[PDB]
Amino acid sequence: GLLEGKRILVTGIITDSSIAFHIAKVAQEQGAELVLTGFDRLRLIERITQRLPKPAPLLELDVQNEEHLGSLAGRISEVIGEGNKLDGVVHSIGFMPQSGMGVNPFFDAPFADVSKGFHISAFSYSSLAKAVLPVMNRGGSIVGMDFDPTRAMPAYNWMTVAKSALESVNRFVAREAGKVGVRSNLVAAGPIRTLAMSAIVGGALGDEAGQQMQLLEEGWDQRAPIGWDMKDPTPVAKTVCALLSDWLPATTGDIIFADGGAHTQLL
Amino acid sequence: GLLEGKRILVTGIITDSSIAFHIAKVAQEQGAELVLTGFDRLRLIERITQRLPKPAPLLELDVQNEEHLGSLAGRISEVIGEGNKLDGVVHSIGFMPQSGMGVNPFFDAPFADVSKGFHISAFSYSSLAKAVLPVMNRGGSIVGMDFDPTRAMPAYNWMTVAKSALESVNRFVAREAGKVGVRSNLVAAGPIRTLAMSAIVGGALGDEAGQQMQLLEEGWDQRAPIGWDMKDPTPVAKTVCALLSDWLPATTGDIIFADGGAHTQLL
Amino acid sequence: GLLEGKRILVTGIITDSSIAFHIAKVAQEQGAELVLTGFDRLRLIERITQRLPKPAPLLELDVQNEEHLGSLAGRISEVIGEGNKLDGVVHSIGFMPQSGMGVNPFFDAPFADVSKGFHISAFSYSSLAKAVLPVMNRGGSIVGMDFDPTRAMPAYNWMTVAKSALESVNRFVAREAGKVGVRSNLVAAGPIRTLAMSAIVGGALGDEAGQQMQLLEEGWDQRAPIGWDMKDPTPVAKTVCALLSDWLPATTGDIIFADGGAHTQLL
Amino acid sequence: GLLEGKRILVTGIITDSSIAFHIAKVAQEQGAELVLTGFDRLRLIERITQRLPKPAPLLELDVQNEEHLGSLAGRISEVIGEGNKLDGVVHSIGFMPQSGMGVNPFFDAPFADVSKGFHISAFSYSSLAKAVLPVMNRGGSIVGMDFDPTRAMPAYNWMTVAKSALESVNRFVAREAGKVGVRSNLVAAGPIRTLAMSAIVGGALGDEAGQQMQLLEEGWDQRAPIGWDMKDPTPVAKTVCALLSDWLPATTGDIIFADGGAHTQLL
Ligand SMILES: NC(=O)c1ccc[n+]([C@@H]2O[C@H](COP(=O)([O-])OP(=O)(O)OC[C@H]3O[C@@H](n4cnc5c(N)ncnc54)[C@H](O)[C@@H]3O)[C@@H](O)[C@H]2O)c1
Ligand SMILES: NC(=O)c1ccc[n+]([C@@H]2O[C@H](COP(=O)([O-])OP(=O)(O)OC[C@H]3O[C@@H](n4cnc5c(N)ncnc54)[C@H](O)[C@@H]3O)[C@@H](O)[C@H]2O)c1
Ligand SMILES: NC(=O)c1ccc[n+]([C@@H]2O[C@H](COP(=O)([O-])OP(=O)(O)OC[C@H]3O[C@@H](n4cnc5c(N)ncnc54)[C@H](O)[C@@H]3O)[C@@H](O)[C@H]2O)c1
Ligand SMILES: NC(=O)c1ccc[n+]([C@@H]2O[C@H](COP(=O)([O-])OP(=O)(O)OC[C@H]3O[C@@H](n4cnc5c(N)ncnc54)[C@H](O)[C@@H]3O)[C@@H](O)[C@H]2O)c1
Ligand SMILES: CC1(C)CCC(Cc2cc(O)c(-c3ccccc3)c(=O)[nH]2)CC1
Ligand SMILES: CC1(C)CCC(Cc2cc(O)c(-c3ccccc3)c(=O)[nH]2)CC1
Ligand SMILES: CC1(C)CCC(Cc2cc(O)c(-c3ccccc3)c(=O)[nH]2)CC1
Ligand SMILES: CC1(C)CCC(Cc2cc(O)c(-c3ccccc3)c(=O)[nH]2)CC1
Ligand code: NA
Ligand code: NA
Ligand code: NA
Ligand code: NA
Repeated sequence: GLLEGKRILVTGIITDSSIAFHIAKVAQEQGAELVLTGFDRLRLIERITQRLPKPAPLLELDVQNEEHLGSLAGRISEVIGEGNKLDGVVHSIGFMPQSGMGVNPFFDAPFADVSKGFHISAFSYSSLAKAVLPVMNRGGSIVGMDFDPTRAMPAYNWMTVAKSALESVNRFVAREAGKVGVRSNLVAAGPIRTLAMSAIVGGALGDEAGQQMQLLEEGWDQRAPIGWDMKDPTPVAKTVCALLSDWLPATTGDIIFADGGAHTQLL
Repeated sequence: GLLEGKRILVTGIITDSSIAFHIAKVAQEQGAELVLTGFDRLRLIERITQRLPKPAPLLELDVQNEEHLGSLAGRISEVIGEGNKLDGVVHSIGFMPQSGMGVNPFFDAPFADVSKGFHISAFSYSSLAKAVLPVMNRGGSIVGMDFDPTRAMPAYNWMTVAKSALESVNRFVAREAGKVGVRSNLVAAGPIRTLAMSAIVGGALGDEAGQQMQLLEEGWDQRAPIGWDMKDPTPVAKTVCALLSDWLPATTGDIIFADGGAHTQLL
Repeated sequence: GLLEGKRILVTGIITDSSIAFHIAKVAQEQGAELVLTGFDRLRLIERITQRLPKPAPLLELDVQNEEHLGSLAGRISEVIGEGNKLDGVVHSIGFMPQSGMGVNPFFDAPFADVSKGFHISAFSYSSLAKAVLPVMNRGGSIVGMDFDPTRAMPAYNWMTVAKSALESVNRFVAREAGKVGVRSNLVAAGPIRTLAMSAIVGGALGDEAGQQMQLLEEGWDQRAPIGWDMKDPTPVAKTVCALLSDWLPATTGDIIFADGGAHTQLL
Repeated sequence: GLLEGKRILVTGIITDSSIAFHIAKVAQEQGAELVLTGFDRLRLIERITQRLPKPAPLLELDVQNEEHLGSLAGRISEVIGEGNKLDGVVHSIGFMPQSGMGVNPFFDAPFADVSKGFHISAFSYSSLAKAVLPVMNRGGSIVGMDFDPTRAMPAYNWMTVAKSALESVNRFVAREAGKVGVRSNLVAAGPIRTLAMSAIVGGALGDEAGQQMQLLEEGWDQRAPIGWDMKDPTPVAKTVCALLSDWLPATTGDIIFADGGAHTQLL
């Protein structure tokens, strides 16, 4: 397989619609041996991870918890063996309180909420890299998930700002990881119908945000020269696996778009 | 003059080498009537502002202080008159603790420090816009200061991340300000020899950062097709005044480079 | 005025809807003394230029004609006086045969047609600069017109490719012009209702291109935080004059957007 | 292997240092069955291609020759079998006469030379796609070679302009190819020590271009977080194969950087 024998840490599974669930599924199908992390609802997460193709141990990780981060390498070493290291790490983690993403006015998001969203969505890409690099092999690969924030848009609001920050963090992570022969890259995915995204369709964020999301999705598939299926996470998972593989060995600090080509077309 | 009769708020003066000091000087030379804001050391700041071409009132503003922000419009109205509004606002504010900018490893900056730097350097562009827009005229202009963060670099570290966030914030400020006919733009300046920058030359951040800064500055002037004089803030001040004027009336959400053209040349 | 006393060459007037007509009008209103150039239909152009604020001299210039280019500096000197020099030059020239812009398939444009369009629309920015620089003052400014080609789009086709080339040419012109103290920049304008653009509305390029143009224009005004009026060339003309002035003295090799901010917003 | 069973056309082999030679070598090692094309020196190319892992058929293709292009699909079918189709196509073709790339002044390149270089280096990406798409499978992939032209640089001159045009062409090829389920992308490679590049080191383009090339290459390896070995084309070849594979199925109209991460770092 594409990832035969590689040991890969996958963060960010919470449901079977999580992008990270599909990353993990494809990685296992491609021969990878996974370690998974979960935040908060560990019992619920294990129910989900048992439906992956193969067994994988689950470790707790709250990226705001410095004790979790400081112990993470040693906890990984306990499960993969002290003499073994990881070849890949996937950051598939994001959060922004409703005040910063949705129908609340952009100007009205309190700093404490934006700061928490920035912590989880952008700063933690650096935190995770710092925590895992001591147990990563030379030639390894760190991959995070992005949503193209080059231009402003309805509703995404401060999450857009967090993604812009994340892209900048990735370039500095690449500097540090490169010293020990590890690549760092983001995959900028088009919109994917997770459970939360289905709730937006149903008006959970507000009817206005629901209309804006539909407008975005229809235009995305239209613009994309090869189309875009929001209900199919597999192309995104495959692209992450491509970056975890040895087939893009000279790409780092970079952003690879798994978006149907939509961002290359104006209309 | 270029700004004849325009009422403009200028933040960010702390020394006579502050970029904002030169923005204020050129604006006054061009006919603008200024309101100034200062942070913390008001007595020291007034000593500086008395050396500007013309008198200007000074109001206190700590952008982390929500009481200062909430009262700012009314305090402006008290000095310019209740029936009058501002035509221009300049954000020339930045901060990052030494743990996030300098020789400290990128991975070792504590979140609390990065969060404070993000608050002052990026979030506050939105906070200031929210505070001032109620007292801004249609046709007005908000301008902030940027340092091109498209690529990573030595020492700038988390300030680079804050600038990447600032660029994203600017695009959302433009959305909001556009509703009431106000433009929002950043000026990406080349390196300017402020007092703090002279301290880096002298090794205050560390000899390694001093060498990196010299390497950056020499290359900047070399790359720039028209050269770059770090000891001359006037071209930057003029560019800010251009954006405050009525001569770029269809530019918003954007970044104008006052950098000698350096960013357009690889070497 | 903004351009008081400056001597400026303006290419590209063919009708009173030409962007160059409005550049010339605003520049004269701001005190510039113009030299105009015209291609082919010189008698028609003279009739149009008599509608400008002030009568100005007209020189013939076909940018594909090396004799016109080689004689241009001397012909300028005959108009402005021996020993006098230009302060500004405006390139407002474009062309693409119908095989390369419109409803003809992208793959079906013959090379000879694309080459001619590349010659007039991109290569000639360099040719014009070479021809005029010997009679330009230090501190001068060369400005060309762009339509953002970062993303592909319907109908614009090989003209998009020519604009991508033009942006690259501009960065090299800036290198050469900077040696003699002259800036070079492009203004990326939103869509403007010239007579030819009105013909597209009327279906002259085909009903499909008419529909695509309407879709582009409606979306442009929607996206632009300050709106976009295709029937108002004045904001574009003002922006060109800003770059011809002394108020952006550290910007070269660059692209300034006069587009309502539309390119900074996804939707 | 990564490309098991795929039928792939590879243009651009002239020496065993050609990037296309290494693309072909890796593709064969990964199970692809190749059709090769060669320009002009067919007997010399045959001698080179016999050094590949597996003997492969060679077709003549001058991309300026419309008869070669119009007959190409039928000639491919004669080689692969009537009814069979290609899965991948590699454009690894470039040319610029010495007047347009080297030490000759940018302004002094004659149009005829720039036009020829534009024809071969940019227009032909579209010509090749038009010629091959009728014999490409759905799910196929077209890949071309790029050198990042976002910023100007010494010596590359009009070849930089051709690459800027090529990137724009690629976005339009993606539009057309997407209609039949085919992706189109470019790989932006760092500098590779081909025989011609070795000649630059030896001063064949002039001592000044030799010095500029060395400065570019030393800086490239320095900037790249994972380093850059100009003498190792394999990472570039692997990246092209990644795009020819099924592992980046949602990327089109795009540019993937195989450059060590250098373009993401300022210094
Ligand atoms: N869904 C899309 O349309 C889309 C598009 C592009 C990018 N992305 C990005 O993909 C990533 C995964 O999102 P998703 O759409 O799969 O949604 P998701 O809700 O399934 O995944 C987000 C994950 O982040 C985790 N997380 C939140 N706070 C955390 C913390 N303190 N510590 C550790 N983990 C924490 C959640 O538990 C969850 O597993 C995010 O970065 C998201 O921004 C999503
Ligand atoms: N100096 C350069 O080389 C350079 C280059 C490009 C951009 N910039 C930007 O220009 C702007 C001005 O910086 P400068 O170089 O003139 O330095 P400076 O130190 O003179 O100005 C920074 C200002 O921010 C103010 N500030 C800090 N915390 C604040 C708070 N809580 N509330 C209000 N104001 C606060 C300081 O009091 C000071 O007046 C910053 O955004 C900086 O990032 C500087
Ligand atoms: N109209 C828009 O929506 C729009 C938007 C953005 C940019 N632009 C650009 O603005 C510029 C001016 O276009 P416009 O819309 O005013 O249309 P226009 O037709 O009025 O101007 C184009 C000019 O190019 C001249 N020209 C053509 N071939 C020439 C040659 N061989 N030598 C000299 N001059 C030659 C024509 O005579 C004409 O004066 C062009 O670069 C165009 O691409 C136009
Ligand atoms: N060498 C580098 O540093 C470098 C870096 C980035 C990108 N590239 C690109 O990689 C590609 C391959 O270049 P290379 O460095 O391997 O050099 P090369 O000389 O080995 O390959 C260029 C090829 O183009 C072919 N070609 C020229 N005119 C042609 C025509 N009329 N019809 C068909 N083929 C024609 C030549 O025969 C040759 O095989 C080019 O696009 C080049 O711009 C090269
Ligand atoms: C209305 C809107 C623009 C439609 C597209 C979506 C895409 C998207 C991005 C994104 O980062 C997320 C996300 C954010 C935080 C945590 C988990 C997931 C998402 O759900 N959806 C973002 C909102
Ligand atoms: C070593 C280094 C890259 C040299 C160039 C400078 C330019 C620079 C940017 C900048 O934002 C600032 C700045 C930051 C925070 C507060 C006040 C000012 C600065 O001093 N100097 C940044 C550091
Ligand atoms: C259908 C379409 C995308 C709508 C927008 C227009 C904008 C536009 C650009 C442009 O460069 C021109 C142009 C091109 C060549 C010569 C003179 C003018 C134009 O008319 N219109 C281009 C076509
Ligand atoms: C001096 C300079 C900037 C150093 C780096 C090289 C990189 C490079 C790109 C490139 O497109 C080529 C190329 C161009 C045309 C035909 C075949 C190959 C090259 O040889 N070298 C280009 C020249
Ligand atoms: Na589509
Ligand atoms: Na220089
Ligand atoms: Na609008
Ligand atoms: Na390096």
